Formats: sequence, structure tokens, C-alpha cells
Amino acid sequence: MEMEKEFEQIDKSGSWAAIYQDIRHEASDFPSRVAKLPKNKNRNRYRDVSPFDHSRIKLHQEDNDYINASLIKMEEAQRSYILTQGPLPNTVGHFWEMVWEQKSRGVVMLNRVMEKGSLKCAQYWPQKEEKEMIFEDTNLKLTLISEDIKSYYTVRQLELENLTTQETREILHFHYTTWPDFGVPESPASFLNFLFKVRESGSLSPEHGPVVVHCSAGIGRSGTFCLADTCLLLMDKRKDPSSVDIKKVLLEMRKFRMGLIQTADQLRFSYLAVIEGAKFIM
Ligand SMILES: O=C1CCCc2nc3c(cc21)C(=O)CCC3
Repeated sequence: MEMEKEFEQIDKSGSWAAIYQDIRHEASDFPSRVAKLPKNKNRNRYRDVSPFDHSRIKLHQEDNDYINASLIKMEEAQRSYILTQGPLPNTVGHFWEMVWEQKSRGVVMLNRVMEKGSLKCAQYWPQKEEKEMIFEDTNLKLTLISEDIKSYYTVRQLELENLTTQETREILHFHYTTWPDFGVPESPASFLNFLFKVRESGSLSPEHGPVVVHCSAGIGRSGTFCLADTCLLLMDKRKDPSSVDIKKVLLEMRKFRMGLIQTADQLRFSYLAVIEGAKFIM
């Protein structure tokens, strides 16, 4: 079926939970043996969210190459994304090592450091120009260059320096700051505006390594971001945009990381975002 009318048909019939459970039943199951080794227990935020072995990102280290991160490679759309958990106190250096080694231009953050009174990820970037951060375990230096605070999101320019080679690179930090503590946003308008700002920066384009996107577990809000982007790109590329099937795209992405889209409300929000976004594109 088309999307917008399939949408009203699920609303009128109140069957979002049944649609979402079908997706969960059909999703791929692949091994995640490296994630479950005992030496990696303090590298995982949640025991039930792990990268598949076949698609995990490997650090270029011979001691321990493990990070909770996955490469989602979308062949028809010609887009790649790295989805990862919010960094932990003992993985902030690994996180920036990955950003360096994979040649990423942008980092997309969809959570606040504290939500619901609890810490959802480490404070992994510097907050003042004159107070830079040094990650001694991976030999990297990170400096805040500039910061632009808007009503729904903040963009930061960062400098990452490989202290071994003295090479430097500019990284863009795109921070969506207004996702509610419970539920999903009422309108997709500000999320779509944010997606378009990431696009316009070049961070999603083939001349850079894959964008790094995270929330707390790296599957819910993060899944919503890459699902909406890929679906909109396919609607631009194909002769028949109504052929784009958001459930099929989501199942393809779930071949590369488990659990993408965590609730039936997030599924409905993803439909809403693609539907509204397809009208603005033209
Ligand atoms: O933010 C939105 C909402 C509607 C869809 C949309 N499409 C475009 C933009 C922005 C948005 C741009 O600024 C450049 C490319 C076209």
C-alpha cells in the first residue's frame, strides 16, 4: 500500500502495536559473540543491545578492537551510517578513535546527557574553548572551536587532533536537544528541519566517512533518524515514490543492527516524518 493512506488505515483501526510486533517477529537474528565476551562487559551500556559480529565497527588496535557500534550500509539509497550507544566513562576515548579511523565528518546526538534524573551518556566533548580534552588511552585531543545554540538544536565546531601524527580535522557536532523525556514529539517539523541541517553540512555525503549517530542505546531515536533519511532519499531516486515501503526499509536496516525503532510510537512517528517530509521536498 501507499504510505499516507496505510497510515490513516492503521490509525482508524488502532493496530500500531500489531504492526510493530510483526516487524519484531520478522527481524534478523545474527550472532554477537564478540560483544558478549567477559572482557567487554564495561564496554556495553545495556546487556540486551549488542552489535552483530558481521557488521560491527572494529577499532584499529590489537589489544581490544571492540566498540558497541554498527555499520548500516544501504545499497539502493547509497548511504552509510554508523549507529552507536552513548559513550560511557570508559569508552570516550574509543568513541573518538572510531570517529578518526572511519573519517567521519559529523556526529549526530539525539539525547541530553541527563534525562529522567539519570545519566544517559558521558560528557564527551568540551564545553569551553579554553578547556580542551585529552584522551590519553587513544592519544587524541579535542577542542571546542565555536557553538551555535538554537531553539531545538545546537551545532558545534570541534577540532580533533591525532597527537601521534599531529594531523588535525574539523568535526561537526549536531545536537538535537528537545526530544521529550517520555514519548515522541507531537509534530515532526523540528526533527525534519534538523535532518536537513545535517544534510546541508556535507556530513551525510560520499566524500566523507559515515556519519556517527547515537542516543542512549543507539537503536531508538537513532533508528528513527536513519530510517527517515533513507526513505526520503529513495522517494527522490525512484520513478514511483509511492513504491517506497517503510516497513521493508526498516527490516533491511535491522539486518545490520538489532532493535532499530524501540516502540510502536516511534514507528508511527517515523511514518509521520516521512509523510510530511515528502511534501516539503517538492
Ligand atoms: O526542513 C525541511 C522540511 C521539508 C523538507 C525539506 N526539503 C528541503 C530543505 C528543507 C526541508 C532544504 O533546505 C534543502 C533541500 C530541500
